Amino acid sequence: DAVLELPAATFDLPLSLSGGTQTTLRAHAGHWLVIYFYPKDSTPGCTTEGLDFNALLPEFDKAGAKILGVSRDSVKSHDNFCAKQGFAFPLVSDGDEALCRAFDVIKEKNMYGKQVLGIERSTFLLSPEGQVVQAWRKVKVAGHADAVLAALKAHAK
Ligand code: NA
Ligand code: NA
Repeated sequence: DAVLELPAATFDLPLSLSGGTQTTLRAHAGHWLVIYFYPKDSTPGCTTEGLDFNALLPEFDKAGAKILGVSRDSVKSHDNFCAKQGFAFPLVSDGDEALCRAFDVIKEKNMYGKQVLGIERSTFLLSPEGQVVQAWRKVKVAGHADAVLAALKAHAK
């Protein structure tokens, strides 16, 4: 059922959250987890994606699922983004890109005559036993949160 195998150490990585606490993926054992990676706090597309998930939070709750957004911005940046937008789910400050590399979302592009790395907008659904059962890569924001919710409902049944 897994579409991606993560290094075992990934599940014990301490993930710094908005609000000043930490979590780990293993700490989410027992419920579904949506992990959405986005390139940058407080941009038009990334704000749209976060607000879309936030608007659907009660529907994710009805499945007992939790959501985590992830970028490499600082905790302070995440706190400001969460406060301004009213997000009711946490953002991971993956400043060292450890979680991003585990999910293989750091992608290289030949541009400006160089090799340029960056976060590719991507989302994953993690089962209550920690298996990555669905992945979306190179995500277009429009319709995405709705599609993730629909897939979660399909898997959780
Ligand atoms: Na950290
Ligand atoms: Na989980």
